[PDB]
Amino acid sequence: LDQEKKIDDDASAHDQLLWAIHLSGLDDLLLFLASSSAEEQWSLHVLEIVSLMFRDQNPEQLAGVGQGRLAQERSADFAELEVLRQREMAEKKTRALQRGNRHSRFGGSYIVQGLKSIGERDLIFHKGLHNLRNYSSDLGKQPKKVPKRRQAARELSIQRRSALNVRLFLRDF
Amino acid sequence: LKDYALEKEKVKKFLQEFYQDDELGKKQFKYGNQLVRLAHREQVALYVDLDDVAEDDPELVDSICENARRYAKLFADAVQELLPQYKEDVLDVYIEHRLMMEQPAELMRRFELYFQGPSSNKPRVIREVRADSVGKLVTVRGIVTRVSEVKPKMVVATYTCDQCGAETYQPIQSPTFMPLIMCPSQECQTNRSGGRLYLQTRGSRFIKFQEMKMQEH
Ligand SMILES: [Zn+2]
Repeated sequence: LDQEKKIDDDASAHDQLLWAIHLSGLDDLLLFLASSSAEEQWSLHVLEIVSLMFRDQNPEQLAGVGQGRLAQERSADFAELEVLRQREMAEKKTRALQRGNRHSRFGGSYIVQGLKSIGERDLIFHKGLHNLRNYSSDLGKQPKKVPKRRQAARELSIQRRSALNVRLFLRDF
Repeated sequence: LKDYALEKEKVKKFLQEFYQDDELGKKQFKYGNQLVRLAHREQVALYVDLDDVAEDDPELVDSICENARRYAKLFADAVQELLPQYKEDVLDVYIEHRLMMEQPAELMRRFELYFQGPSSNKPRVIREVRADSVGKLVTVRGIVTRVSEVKPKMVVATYTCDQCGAETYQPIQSPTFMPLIMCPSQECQTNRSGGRLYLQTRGSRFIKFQEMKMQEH
């Protein structure tokens, strides 16, 4: 997936392989092997072939791929881009209002009289009133380096769809 | 050799006790009057005259002329130690608040002292300032070829720590210095707090500084 770094429904190598299987008609032979009672020793192998055919897909999305899905997904992509962009703009404005409208080196320091520092004296704050408006006592800190044996597990896959023609073929299969 | 503590005490004696009959015979203690003015901050610069010092200790004048920087420091320290006896803007506000915290001597020092040279010393030309006169008070004549604009020279830098709310001070002597970064106070070091220091130009002592070049007539 460094080289197959491919977008939502661009045909991956696996998609092209499945489409080649469809065009060659070997899917019909796999169906014959699974449906026929005469050669059931190959049923385990054919199960393995089918399990390797379906890897990106999940059944709930696959069963709903009607013939008119392409136009729907065009409009859905435009809507998703619109909401993503609006969300990013909102996040940008929250960050912009968090910091001040003066430049970074515009100095000035404050004392919060009612708030003890880690010592006995009151805390001296340097990042401006706009950072004090929503004050947090970990603004300047970095995260901790959790060790390797303590780190949480992560997802081995992300849901790129296969190409729509391949999705139609897989639904029919 | 010298016992600079005894020298400081003798300097205190001179400053306390000298009088010169100014204003037609009023017997004014000139340095006591100027000490009152310094203590009240109505005066900032004190030009002590070594001709006046010669009238009760020529040996002290010789020691000053031979080791002038040391005695400049000693005279300044004696004056600062004597200002409360005669104590009848922004940095003043900061010194007031630091006194409130008490309730950095060079920062709290808000005056300056200079030696007006003795008349026995002939005014040299620039060429006659030999290497034997290094560290010694000399009088030099010349034409002022060029003068720079007045610039602020840091005397005592003042920092504030973000994590522990403590002020730290850094006296400056050399023409260059290392600005402090991480907080040295033990409440930061022992707690490994990662607290850093921000220079406070408002609450740090600057001084007017000017570079010029004299030239021979
Ligand atoms: Zn600190």
